[PDB]
Amino acid sequence: MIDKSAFVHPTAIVEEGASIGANAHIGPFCIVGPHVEIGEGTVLKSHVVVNGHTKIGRDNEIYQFASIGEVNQDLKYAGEPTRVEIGDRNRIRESVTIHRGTVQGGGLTKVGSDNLLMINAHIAHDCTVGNRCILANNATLAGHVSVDDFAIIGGMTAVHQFCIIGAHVMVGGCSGVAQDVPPYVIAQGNHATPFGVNIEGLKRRGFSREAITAIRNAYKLIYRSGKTLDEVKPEIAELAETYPEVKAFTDFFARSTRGLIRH
Amino acid sequence: MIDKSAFVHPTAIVEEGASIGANAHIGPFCIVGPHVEIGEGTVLKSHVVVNGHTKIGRDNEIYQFASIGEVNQDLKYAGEPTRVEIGDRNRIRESVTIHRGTVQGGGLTKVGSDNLLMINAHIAHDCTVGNRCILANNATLAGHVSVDDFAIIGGMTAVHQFCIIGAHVMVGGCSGVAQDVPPYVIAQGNHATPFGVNIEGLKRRGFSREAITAIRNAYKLIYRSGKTLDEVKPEIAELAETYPEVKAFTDFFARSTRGLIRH
Amino acid sequence: MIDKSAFVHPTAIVEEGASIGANAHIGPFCIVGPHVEIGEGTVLKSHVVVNGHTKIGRDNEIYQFASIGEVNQDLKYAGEPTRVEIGDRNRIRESVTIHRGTVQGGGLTKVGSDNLLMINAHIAHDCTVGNRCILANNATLAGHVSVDDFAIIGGMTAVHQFCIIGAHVMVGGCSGVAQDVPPYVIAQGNHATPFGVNIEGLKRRGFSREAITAIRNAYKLIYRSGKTLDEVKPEIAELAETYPEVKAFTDFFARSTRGLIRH
Ligand SMILES: CCCCCCCCCCC[C@@H](O)CC(=O)O[C@H]1[C@H](O)[C@@H](CO)O[C@H](OP(=O)(O)OP(=O)(O)OC[C@H]2O[C@@H](n3ccc(=O)[nH]c3=O)[C@H](O)[C@@H]2O)[C@@H]1NC(C)=O
Ligand SMILES: CCCCCCCCCCC[C@@H](O)CC(=O)O[C@H]1[C@H](O)[C@@H](CO)O[C@H](OP(=O)(O)OP(=O)(O)OC[C@H]2O[C@@H](n3ccc(=O)[nH]c3=O)[C@H](O)[C@@H]2O)[C@@H]1NC(C)=O
Ligand SMILES: CCCCCCCCCCC[C@@H](O)CC(=O)O[C@H]1[C@H](O)[C@@H](CO)O[C@H](OP(=O)(O)OP(=O)(O)OC[C@H]2O[C@@H](n3ccc(=O)[nH]c3=O)[C@H](O)[C@@H]2O)[C@@H]1NC(C)=O
Ligand SMILES: COc1cccc(Cl)c1C[C@@H]1COCCN1C(=O)c1cc(-c2cc(C)c(N)cn2)n[nH]1
Ligand SMILES: COc1cccc(Cl)c1C[C@@H]1COCCN1C(=O)c1cc(-c2cc(C)c(N)cn2)n[nH]1
Ligand SMILES: COc1cccc(Cl)c1C[C@@H]1COCCN1C(=O)c1cc(-c2cc(C)c(N)cn2)n[nH]1
Repeated sequence: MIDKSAFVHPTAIVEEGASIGANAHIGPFCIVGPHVEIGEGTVLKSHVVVNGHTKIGRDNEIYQFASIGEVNQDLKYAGEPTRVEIGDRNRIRESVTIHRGTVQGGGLTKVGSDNLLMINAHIAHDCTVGNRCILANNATLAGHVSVDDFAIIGGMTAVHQFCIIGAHVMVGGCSGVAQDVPPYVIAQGNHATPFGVNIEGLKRRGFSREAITAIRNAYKLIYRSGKTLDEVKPEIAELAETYPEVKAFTDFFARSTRGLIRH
Repeated sequence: MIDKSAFVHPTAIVEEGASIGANAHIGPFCIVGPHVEIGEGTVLKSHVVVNGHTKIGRDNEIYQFASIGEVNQDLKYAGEPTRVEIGDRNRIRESVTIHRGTVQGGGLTKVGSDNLLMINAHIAHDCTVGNRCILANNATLAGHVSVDDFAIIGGMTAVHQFCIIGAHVMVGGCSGVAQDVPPYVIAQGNHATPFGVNIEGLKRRGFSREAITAIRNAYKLIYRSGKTLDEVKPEIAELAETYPEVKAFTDFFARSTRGLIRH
Repeated sequence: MIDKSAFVHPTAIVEEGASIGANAHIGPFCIVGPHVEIGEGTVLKSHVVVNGHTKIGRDNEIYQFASIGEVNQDLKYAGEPTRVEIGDRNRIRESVTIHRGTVQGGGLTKVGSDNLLMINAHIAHDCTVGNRCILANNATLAGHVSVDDFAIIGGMTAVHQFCIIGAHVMVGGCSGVAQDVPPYVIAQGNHATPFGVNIEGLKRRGFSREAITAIRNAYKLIYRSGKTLDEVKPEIAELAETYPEVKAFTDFFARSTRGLIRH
């Protein structure tokens, strides 16, 4: 059902079954499939394709030539009715592609809220993007990639399948990420390696001087002490008993499946 | 002529002269020029531009914002009526560009069958793509590039003009290819260098243990023996007298014009 | 006002207020905003979006899925009425994006004349592109970048914010430019470093043997003499008293704010 306060341009094609919220705006030459939900205040500028089982939240801005909900590029996918979920207040720029999940991968591609996805960013099947993230121009996620809250990924950078980009990470431009990046780390290169703690991001986001120091000490345990990860995990858990921000490392280790980026 | 069983969306523009086969589907806001042939069962999802002297085979799927047959980017091109040929059962994803040939280059851009061309892949004027190939997101071919059967090219990778990507090659992501890549080789880096034989691809595609060993021995002749290519060519031809798969090297050497990628 | 000799396709949307010059051509499914000026002979092929306060000159060719004048990607931008200016005889290929300026950056994104902007090139807010430039596929400028006359930027290359690409520069493909590139230099790598003088470009563009030698001597002063830039600046000014082409270095030094690319 199309809310009476929504605008649908006469040249747009909204298929019966689509749900369009109050004060949404569907611009010229858009296509919206029958299983799409578009939340209140969301704008599709023009020439946008949204299809599949796809739920989009409120106050998003989706620009021309973006493709949301489309068939993914996994050769294992065979047309099953998988899903895309997108949250609120995202800016989804020209030519961005966000593909539906695969049965094998859990069936869901998810994007949170307040993200900036720049021109031609790619979010593959079964990815999970959190909140307040930035993907710069042409940043490309392979299938099953996680991008955690506040992480930023620079222009022209690609991330290999299943990798985790931890919270508050900064991945430089022109990089290739082949393994998991722990929270709070700067990564860059091809393949990307660690380059210290994203101190400036943490400072701007309200982290205390004590928390940043504890995070830097956790980084040194991982990358400078010379100990194995298994030896380091209890020491990081010990540090998190005083500095709760360090618990992000613990939670990340439990999810990591590709090993950490290394020098 | 438009076959009576083809579907042409009321908002699509199919110019008189275009040939549309049985059970083809031209989606909304597509444009199909007067010299285009579209084979049986081929689907243009929406917002596709196909123009020029362009013949497309059967059962292809061409996604939104793709541009097929368009004027190429060679400054030497001046509007001559050159051609594009595309075979069967290709999946041509969002924003892919396939440009027409140049008179100087032979007049033809050719793509075979069963290929996967991912988001924003680029096939320049006078390229030749074989069968069962994959170009990952943003993979970019300069003019006159050959991509032989079963070769795969990773995300964000670019190939310099006139290079040959041999059969069953794997080119890693985030690479720049500046010379010719012999069949069966793994290449990666900027500039790309050889990294052994694509053993896993050959195994999955039915190559025998004996054939793979012979191919690996041919690789060692080229890259490990320390002999010159001219010295190695007869030894590889000798090996191909027993192992016919090795003949692919011989055929590749006759076409190569930029020298081989090297350590 | 739309000139009586301009063609506007029935499916295009040209908003009242737009100015369309003689013998211009607005193709199907284009959108042209009320503050756009399109000069005589300019062609929008199809599926082009032009909006914002945007002035486009004569005899340009703008291809499908390009976005010209759009809101930029700077988080500091808040909708102010900034501008785009584009000159004459540019070829602006599929999926190119040219974004409007920011108040903080001077309010203007500017492109000159006779440029080739290949598929998915990006010109960010407040950039300045001169005349006779080439941006190859996926070449990406961050905000505030200058690309001076005759410079060429290879495929997949990105330029960090505020950098200057000097006149007659050649930046290789697959590169990342993080600092300023003096006129006449070849740059490549990640990060890009200098690789001599773009002698072949200068030769083709009519530079004398004496001018090229003087330019090469200026390059050696900067990169081989071992002197500091401040020591070298007067020696280059001294050389320009005889060879006026060397004055380009002087003018570039006065604009440079990020230091020069270095070995
Ligand atoms: C420096 C890092 C650069 C990273 C660059 C990343 C660019 C990503 C672009 C976006 C892609 C995304 O939209 C889709 C995606 O990631 O899908 C894949 C899916 O996430 C995965 C897991 O579920 O499965 C698939 O990838 P795999 O590599 O695991 O697939 P595969 O085993 O079928 O191999 C794919 C092809 O490579 C061939 N191959 C594989 C291994 C090898 O050693 N040699 C070889 O030739 C193989 O024959 C086949 O043709 C999926 N692919 C395909 C083509 O099906
Ligand atoms: C690590 C590897 C990275 C690879 C990146 C590849 C990215 C490819 C993107 C797709 C491009 C494809 O669609 C079109 C294409 O490849 O066309 C060219 C055509 O395949 C070729 C042969 O037929 O001829 C042309 O390339 P060339 O390099 O041979 O052309 P040219 O000699 O005219 O030089 C082009 C520009 O570079 C300048 N130049 C050249 C050499 C030099 O040393 N310095 C210099 O400035 C020269 O002045 C001119 O402005 C063609 N170009 C142009 C712009 O006309
Ligand atoms: C090897 C080189 C690779 C180069 C790759 C270039 C790819 C360019 C793609 C085109 C982008 C272009 O269209 C827009 C652009 O360049 O805008 C920016 C604008 O030119 C700039 C100046 O005016 O200002 C902004 O860039 P800055 O980096 O200066 O912005 P910022 O300080 O707000 O930081 C942006 C994000 O990075 C985070 N950050 C910053 C620094 C740091 O150390 N850690 C960190 O996490 C910070 O929290 C924030 O979320 C602007 N960005 C944003 C996102 O607002
Ligand atoms: C550092 O800034 C980053 C880093 C990661 C993500 C994001 Cl979003 C940004 C914001 C910037 C500016 O806003 C547009 C997007 N940006 C970029 O993609 C980006 C990357 C680089 C860069 C520079 C250097 C010297 C190195 N070694 C690596 N990368 N320069 N610009
Ligand atoms: C290896 O997988 C390849 C290689 C070539 C072509 C293709 Cl099609 C693929 C399939 C994958 C997954 O399906 C989407 C497309 N893919 C990619 O582009 C790709 C490249 C890389 C990669 C990883 C490493 C560690 C290195 N050193 C280089 N490249 N990871 N993913
Ligand atoms: C050298 O040619 C350049 C360089 C800069 C800009 C432009 Cl426009 C061109 C024209 C070419 C051909 O016309 C399409 C665009 N081209 C490219 O982007 C491009 C870059 C490279 C390349 C090759 C090598 C060996 C290295 N080390 C770096 N880059 N090969 N092709």
